[PDB]
Amino acid sequence: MVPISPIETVPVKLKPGMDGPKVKQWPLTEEKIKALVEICTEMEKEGKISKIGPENPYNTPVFAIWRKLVDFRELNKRTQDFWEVQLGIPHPAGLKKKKSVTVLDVGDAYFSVPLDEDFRKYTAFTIPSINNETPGIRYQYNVLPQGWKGSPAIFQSSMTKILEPFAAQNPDIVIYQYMDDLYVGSDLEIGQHRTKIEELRQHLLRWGLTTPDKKHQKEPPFLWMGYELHPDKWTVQPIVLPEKDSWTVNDIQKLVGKLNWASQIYPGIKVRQLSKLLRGTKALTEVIPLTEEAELELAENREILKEPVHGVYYDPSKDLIAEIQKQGQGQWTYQIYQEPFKNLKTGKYARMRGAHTNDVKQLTEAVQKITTESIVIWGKTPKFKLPIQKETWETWWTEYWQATWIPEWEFVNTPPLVKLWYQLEKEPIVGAETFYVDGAANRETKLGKAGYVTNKGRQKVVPLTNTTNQKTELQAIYLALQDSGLEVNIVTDSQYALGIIQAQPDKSESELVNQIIEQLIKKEKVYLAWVPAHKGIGGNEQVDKLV
Amino acid sequence: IETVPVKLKPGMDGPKVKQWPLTEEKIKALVEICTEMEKEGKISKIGPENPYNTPVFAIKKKDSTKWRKLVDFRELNKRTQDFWGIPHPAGLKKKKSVTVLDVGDAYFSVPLDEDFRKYTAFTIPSINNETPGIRYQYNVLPQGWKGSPAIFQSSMTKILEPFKKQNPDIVIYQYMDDLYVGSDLEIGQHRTKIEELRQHLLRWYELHPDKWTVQPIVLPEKDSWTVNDIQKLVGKLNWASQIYPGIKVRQLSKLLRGTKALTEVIPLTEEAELELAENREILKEPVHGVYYDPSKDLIAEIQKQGQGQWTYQIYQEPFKNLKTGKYARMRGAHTNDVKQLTEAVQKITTESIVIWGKTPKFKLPIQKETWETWWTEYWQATWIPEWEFVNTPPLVKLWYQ
Ligand SMILES: Cc1c(Oc2ccccc2OCCn2ccc(=O)[nH]c2=O)cc(CC2CC2)c2ccc(C#N)cc12
Repeated sequence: MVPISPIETVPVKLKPGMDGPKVKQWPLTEEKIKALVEICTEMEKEGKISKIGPENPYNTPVFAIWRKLVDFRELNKRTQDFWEVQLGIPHPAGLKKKKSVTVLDVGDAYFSVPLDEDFRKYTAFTIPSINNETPGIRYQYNVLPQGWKGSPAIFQSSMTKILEPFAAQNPDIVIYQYMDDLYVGSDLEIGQHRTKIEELRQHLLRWGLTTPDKKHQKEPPFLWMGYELHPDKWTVQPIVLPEKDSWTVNDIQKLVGKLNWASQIYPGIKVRQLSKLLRGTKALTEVIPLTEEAELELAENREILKEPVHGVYYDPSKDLIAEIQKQGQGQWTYQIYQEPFKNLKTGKYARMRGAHTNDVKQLTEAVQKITTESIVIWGKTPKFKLPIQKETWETWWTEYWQATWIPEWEFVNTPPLVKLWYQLEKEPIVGAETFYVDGAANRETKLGKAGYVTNKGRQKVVPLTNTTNQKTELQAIYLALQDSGLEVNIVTDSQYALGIIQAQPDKSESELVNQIIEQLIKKEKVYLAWVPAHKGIGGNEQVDKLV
Repeated sequence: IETVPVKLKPGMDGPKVKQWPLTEEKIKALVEICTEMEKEGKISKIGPENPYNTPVFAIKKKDSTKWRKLVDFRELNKRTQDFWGIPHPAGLKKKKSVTVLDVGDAYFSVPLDEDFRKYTAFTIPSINNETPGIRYQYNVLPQGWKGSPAIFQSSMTKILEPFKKQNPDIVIYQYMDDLYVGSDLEIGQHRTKIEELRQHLLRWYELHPDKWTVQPIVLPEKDSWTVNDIQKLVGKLNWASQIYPGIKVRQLSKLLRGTKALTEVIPLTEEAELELAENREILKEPVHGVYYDPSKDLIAEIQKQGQGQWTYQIYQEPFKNLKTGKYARMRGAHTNDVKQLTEAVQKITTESIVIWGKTPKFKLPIQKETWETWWTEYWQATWIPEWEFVNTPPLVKLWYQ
């Protein structure tokens, strides 16, 4: 007998202050009992489990569905925390084409790695006897039990330690571990590749690990995690979008998840009108109708999902390019590629929840997102193609009160172009009229007044119902913008209005702010000045609006 | 050569902080560095029974192309028990010059308490989550940990004892992996003395605090004022009245009586000139009742002034500034605001280390996503301060300009 190499165990402990599980065994039918006796008999023959005496006080329930199933939920509650390196799956767009590719599953994954002997006594379970006239048969696990908290991490670390020397002495191949499968690829000739696969399964056999002996049961195309991997390209598995005249919240969540899934290769997917209906969630049963924007949106989603689109694999010798387009209503779409009309992948970005916003900020956020995704998938930042002129970005970042930055990028002239819609002056304007604005509201009656007095004697006070102080200050500024020429100086005391305008929005949720923006767009020059309130500053008339 | 037992604060488990993605060159650099350290016993590989993790990344310090390994021990530092204290040298900030030295390598000779090693675990990530990350834990005192200087204090004192007995006029302070050396010599004699100290540390950043002080509030001096000039002046004086008790603006607001054009020249009355003069005399004095409290946090606020100019204020109580300043240094960051902000954060943090011996909490004028995306690309210090993000444009911008 060729001596097998030992696999060193991983020391496992329970959570601090906790003890092993003590759960009562369930009553089973005589058929189920006989089945579990046969299964556990063959398992003990194979060495996976061992009979234990009555000294062990821990017990874990067992069921038969014949297949044996042990419910380790309590032991999982009582087992320590492990380090799982499976936090995010690899994206196919990050893979590099290989001439030959092979999938080797490891049969009896968790049942080939030994368990820490000091911990085995916590995995004890009992088989009930016929009519419960004899003591049930007691067993404990000698290997990693499937369903136990620590089996994936320990199995993965053991497999890594086994695979390290073979990968070291084979730099010309690539090996990936995932769950109960290994994926090996190489650009060698098919004969040499198959040879090195034989060497690999031999090296795994030296430790007592088995691979598919026949022709490897999985050949291209490979279906994996909603993906289709092909020899030359990749895509997503075909979509399944249900159609029903009565939609629920859970169905909206599944549809949103599926459309977001399809958006990673199909360019132009939009999910805003369907995601707006998820306001007031946690009630999975409901009937939510759809608007014309949502119906046309889903129809366009079926239109894009009509014909299949594929993505290519990554080539490190070529540059990495990401191009962004504005879609409207805070929606942005991007493509990552290396050669024209051959996308590595695609995606979308939706603006955050905010009261005010502009296109330049949203484009910046989309750039940051794409940068992080690119560093994840390819380990580098791509070069960007952005629909914004170099001068526009220059003016923006040079005048922005916050610090901002975009990595290396170039301008692509694909409308609609992101642009600055207005720019306030830095100094007062000579020859322009000076509008001193003010507004105020009564907290109880919600009655207010908004208006202005100017240096030319122009005046206005307008009374308002169902308003607030902030609303009357914005309204005052808006009145000055409506009744002034193409150049105007405006004096206010509203720290609120100045806070809104100094953030430079081009779109808002407040109709008053949007009307102010529309007025600013039509102006040649606007100088907005601020003064303290109630300081006896002549011109600024708090008493004119407090009547 | 003898390990000192180290524990955690009661009721606190080890750190479990996610490792953020790294570029391929940073991953390769960390692979090489960590391999070399493993061959030297400073770190050892760990198994899946260690659930703890601390972020790691790679930088390049000044005047060096060699990649350096930086561990974000912030969570572990605040989860590590308080080690006790040496009073901060109040004369280090008063000295003419201070040089900062990187004494981090000296930590790697002292072994780390075994039972604590599982808390310093870190992960070298992989691109695209292809292979599992390379997990390590420290065997010796790690750089960036707060217990490393606390444990090495006795050894460090024994090393510098001859030098301290030689030059009593040289102040020596220690913070994390850095040694601050203050003196009053000449730049040449300073550099030669620094070489003497570094070879003294071998066989076992010019910074002049005198050229930085505190900055007063100044008002314009004009022969003719416009309505806009007086409006801005009244705004600034009203703001400064939150800091100084006796500021009054009624005689200057009296000039604005009426709805005049903003560019119209207004002559100052005698009462207005008197009020402005009294406000000047008030502003020339220091602030009333401003004290430092070692039990409170230090807050730093940074305003972007444009054209590579930046203002900052370190305080504890609002309007009770302990330090103010204006970083306007230009060093290859002309086209990058984030690089400028990051260098400014580093300089302000260094000043804060010199004055009070601890770092302030920053309020950064930047969106969280931009900063979190780019700040490690320009970081060169071994420590890391705490920061938050101001999203509303403050009005007191030009009032600090
Ligand atoms: C064979 C295989 C994977 O194969 C590879 C293994 C090693 C290196 C590159 C590989 O693929 C590069 C891209 N590619 C992909 C498929 C193909 O035919 N040809 C090709 O050049 C890589 C992953 C990526 C993930 C593991 C990291 C897989 C995932 C799932 C399945 C299945 N079933 C098989 C996988």
